[PDB]
Amino acid sequence: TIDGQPLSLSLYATPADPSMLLSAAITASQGGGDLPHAVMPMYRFPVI
Amino acid sequence: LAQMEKSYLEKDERALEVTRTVSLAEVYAGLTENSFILKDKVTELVNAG
Repeated sequence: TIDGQPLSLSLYATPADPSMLLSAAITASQGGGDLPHAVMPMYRFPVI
Repeated sequence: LAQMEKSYLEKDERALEVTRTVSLAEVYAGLTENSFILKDKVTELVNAG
């Protein structure tokens, strides 16, 4: 203008959106235990 | 306690029960060093204590 001020206004672009925070419950695997060696007792079945 | 009970049950076995009859007359008679008969040395040591 006569003072040096613009006629066509400036751009005001859209800022970045707030994101959604993400996590994860990652999982592992330990196997089952190997069954041991059986030992014959000296007592009968009700006692042992 | 369970470790000790497991080791007991894995190491306990039956037996071999033996009775052995020991007569002191046979032992004292077959001793080969100041051996003696029992029935006369008892009366020797009892009649003179």
